[PDB]
Amino acid sequence: SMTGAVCPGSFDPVTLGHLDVFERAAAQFDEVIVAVLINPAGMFTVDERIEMIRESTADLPNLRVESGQGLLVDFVRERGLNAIVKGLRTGTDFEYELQMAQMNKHIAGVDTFFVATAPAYSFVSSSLAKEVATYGGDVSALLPASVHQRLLGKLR
Amino acid sequence: SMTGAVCPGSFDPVTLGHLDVFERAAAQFDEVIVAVLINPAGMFTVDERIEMIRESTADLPNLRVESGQGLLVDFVRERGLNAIVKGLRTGTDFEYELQMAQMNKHIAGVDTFFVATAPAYSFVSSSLAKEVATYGGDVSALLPASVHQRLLGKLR
Amino acid sequence: MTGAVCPGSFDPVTLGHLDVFERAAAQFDEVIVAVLINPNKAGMFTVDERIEMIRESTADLPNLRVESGQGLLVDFVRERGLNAIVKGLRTGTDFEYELQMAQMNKHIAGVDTFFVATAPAYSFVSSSLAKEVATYGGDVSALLPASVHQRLLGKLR
Amino acid sequence: MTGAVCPGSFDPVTLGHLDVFERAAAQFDEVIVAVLINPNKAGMFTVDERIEMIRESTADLPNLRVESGQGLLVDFVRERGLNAIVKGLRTGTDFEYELQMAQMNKHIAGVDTFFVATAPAYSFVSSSLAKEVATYGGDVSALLPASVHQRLLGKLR
Amino acid sequence: MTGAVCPGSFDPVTLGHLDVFERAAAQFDEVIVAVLINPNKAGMFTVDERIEMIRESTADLPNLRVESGQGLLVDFVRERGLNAIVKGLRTGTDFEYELQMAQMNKHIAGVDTFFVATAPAYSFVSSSLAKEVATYGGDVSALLPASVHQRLLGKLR
Amino acid sequence: MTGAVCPGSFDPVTLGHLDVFERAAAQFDEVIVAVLINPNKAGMFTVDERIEMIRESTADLPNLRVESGQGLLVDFVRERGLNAIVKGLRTGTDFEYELQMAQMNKHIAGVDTFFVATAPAYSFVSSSLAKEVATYGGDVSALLPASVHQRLLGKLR
Ligand SMILES: O=C(O)c1ccccc1C(=O)c1ccc(Cl)c([N+](=O)[O-])c1
Ligand SMILES: O=C(O)c1ccccc1C(=O)c1ccc(Cl)c([N+](=O)[O-])c1
Ligand SMILES: O=C(O)c1ccccc1C(=O)c1ccc(Cl)c([N+](=O)[O-])c1
Ligand SMILES: O=C(O)c1ccccc1C(=O)c1ccc(Cl)c([N+](=O)[O-])c1
Repeated sequence: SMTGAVCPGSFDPVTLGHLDVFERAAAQFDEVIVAVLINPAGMFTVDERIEMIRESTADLPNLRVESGQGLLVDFVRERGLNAIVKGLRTGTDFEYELQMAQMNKHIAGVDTFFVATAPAYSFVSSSLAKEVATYGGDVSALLPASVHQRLLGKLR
Repeated sequence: SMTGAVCPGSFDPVTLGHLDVFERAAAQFDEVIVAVLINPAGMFTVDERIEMIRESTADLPNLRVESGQGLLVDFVRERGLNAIVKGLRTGTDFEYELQMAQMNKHIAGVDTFFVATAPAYSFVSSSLAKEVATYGGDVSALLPASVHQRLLGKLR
Repeated sequence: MTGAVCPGSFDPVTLGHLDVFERAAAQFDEVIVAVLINPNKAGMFTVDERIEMIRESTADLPNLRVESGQGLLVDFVRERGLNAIVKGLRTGTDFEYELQMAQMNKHIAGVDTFFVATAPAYSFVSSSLAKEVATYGGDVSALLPASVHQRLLGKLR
Repeated sequence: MTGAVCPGSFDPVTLGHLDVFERAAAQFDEVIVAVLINPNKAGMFTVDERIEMIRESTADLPNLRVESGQGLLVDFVRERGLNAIVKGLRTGTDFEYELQMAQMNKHIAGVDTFFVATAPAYSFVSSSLAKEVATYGGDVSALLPASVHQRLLGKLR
Repeated sequence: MTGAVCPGSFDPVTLGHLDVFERAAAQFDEVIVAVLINPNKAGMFTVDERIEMIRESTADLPNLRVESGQGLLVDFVRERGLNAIVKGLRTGTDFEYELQMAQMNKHIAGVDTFFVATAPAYSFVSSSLAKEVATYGGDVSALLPASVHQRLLGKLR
Repeated sequence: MTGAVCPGSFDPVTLGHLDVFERAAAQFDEVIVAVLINPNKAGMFTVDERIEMIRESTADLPNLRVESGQGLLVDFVRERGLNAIVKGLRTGTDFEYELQMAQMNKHIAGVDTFFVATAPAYSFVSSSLAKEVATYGGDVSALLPASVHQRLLGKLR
């Protein structure tokens, strides 16, 4: 009766699409850990990204956020878990991710569960949101309230 | 601490690919129910299919098998659950299934978790196994031992 | 004057279809919605029923009209002095079978096909899936036009 | 020494199919076109007719022969002392369904499958789409082998 | 009255691109080819050069004009009193990445995108692949617009 | 005599690559494995190292030889009196970027490309993913040829 999953990504910044995945993971596993990737060139620092996710998931009691580095399967196994949950928008997303999933299962016995993203956000990604905002487009309805204002300031 | 998922399909007959999904589901949820579809023209009767799955999952203590009919989301919700787990082989599998997943979430709040099939069975399906066996090809390594002998008798 | 044909079986018309109609009507001087009469496979609604449901939902599009069609689509298109088809695409897989036919239509009759990307909210709906779910009791009121939902429940009973 | 089988129902053979035959014949010492018949569902054309259309279009390929068969393709191939199959592909879609059979065929009989990207001009023309379009009067005269076109119109009338 | 913008970097324009321009020009009263420049990364050709190659290949399309721009495409489109974009697609792959931008563009500015399946003969020739192949001496003389080919060889040498 | 070229960077060669080599060597009279020298992007192993690893793993294929290549692939192929390329495909997405290049190669030089479906067991392996996983400590001994694994661990240290 002690199930759990890791939700990995760069989350730079977290989108409503990502939040939806976290909420859906947290509804089906006893414990969910969001793993924010540290990579040796982002718009937000790892601490900022972690902050934004915490503010948006405060209503999820069984969820926590941490930074991670190195092999994802090492992160997962060091926390006593062996499941990863990720959202997918399209069939080519699946193709990219299936390779990694099968590799992760092979080298460390860690399984991967995919969820279809909510339809209203089939077209949102952190990068497209950032690009559009940079050139003055309105992305307020695609980012959580926590994120949107902080994104404004970053470009200002 | 009471999580659970439904694994649906026709399973006519169950393959090593399907068994792999069941095992992977049973490792990550407290309760797993395999739902064998009843449809008003199969090679195996629903009771036969149920039998074959039970024989192959006897080492999975938190798994049970039932027949189901009608809307899948009704089956799931009547058992107090709200998650479906299905395997995917390819990106077009994803496309087909994403539609159904989003519809199921919309009409009944039931979520769907997909897993990538084990690589060794990327090409197995119940139908191709049956077709090849019908024309005399050897499909013994693709079906569980329970199924293979029973499939022989069915064509004999 | 410019123009396009929006073909389909529309049995029944979905909110996704309506989105396509509106986008076409916004960009072409005239739009004809062509409702396929399939003499082999009949569906849930008669073609007259399908036409009235579409007309109800497109009452505010003065440059769009609705007609039944039969047989080769590119003949229907050409006979009306047009040579463009507008269709929705929900995903990459829609693009695939649709692509072959688009190529065929261009080659056999010089008729162009324009695809538009479905609105995200209704991307998973299809006439077939809406009917299947409704038949077995599911709630599809948010996925179907007002012109359709109540009529749909009636045919099921 | 080397050899490949090019299988299909070829009902009728298309320009795409012929492209594949030519490319296979260029790269293997011998090529057998296998016309695979379903003994249960008669197609548009009889086996004799399918073979004659293919032979008429491949008269310039001296290392190619045409034979019919049924049942497991890998048995047809191995009975000829071969163990390669050559087929065309147009899309990622095609590759996905063909990959399954190719992997199965390798698994059960050790038979390899080589895929080739078909020439783009006529790749979209499948046997079924051509028949469908021709059935409803579409002009497919430029889209099919000369050995096929009028024979196809003859059947339809 | 009606109008569409056909956007791209066109570095260089391809036969595929030109197919799209022609089809857009056939179905809309006016068409603007938008040559969108990255003010940070200079391509192979300058803006003047990109425009000249396009104009040379579209001299027979009287309702088409060519203009450069930068930044958000939807701003370029709306500043011209338009709200449609026309682009080509070759694969389900293309449609998937373009669907994202199309949906974003509809969301932020109400601008529609119409996709057309490009003519199959030359669909595989992208600007980048042509440049790559030409850079290493591959014969691309039959695969590119006459306004482009020797200009491209000139740049590479 | 028949023949084909199996091109790649093979940095390092995988069990998937070896499967392709073996299948090619079984069906063509001669096979040349062409190891790309990329003067811009250097990799983990030198080309001489890559060649010796492949030679070790193909020691029992007498009709296969291994050579370095640079520049346009179809020149390498033609210069050796061949006009066929054999490559592996793992999925529908591999088919997509590979398809464009296959078309290009056929058009600019008349060189055919044959694709073979990867064996299922190793479908998720790629040189890049194997290196990435190995760098960060993961266990890839079952995914790589004997000629490679120990040498790989050496370069990482
Ligand atoms: O898993 C890998 O292949 C990998 C290997 C090297 C570096 C990154 C990763 C990686 O995939 C990864 C992605 C996200 C996160 Cl959150 C983490 N993490 O924190 O451990 C890792
Ligand atoms: O869910 C649907 O859309 C549906 C509607 C009508 C009939 C079948 C289904 C269906 O998808 C389904 C599939 C498998 C199983 Cl195991 C069940 N089931 O037992 O409930 C249903
Ligand atoms: O074009 C075809 O291939 C075809 C040939 C026979 C019958 C149907 C069609 C066809 O695709 C088609 C589809 C929708 C409509 Cl709405 C019409 N129509 O009204 O003419 C035709
Ligand atoms: O063909 C190209 O497009 C190309 C042009 C420049 C440089 C590389 C290539 C290329 O694709 C290629 C790839 C692998 C090998 Cl192994 C070779 N080769 O050895 O000649 C070439």
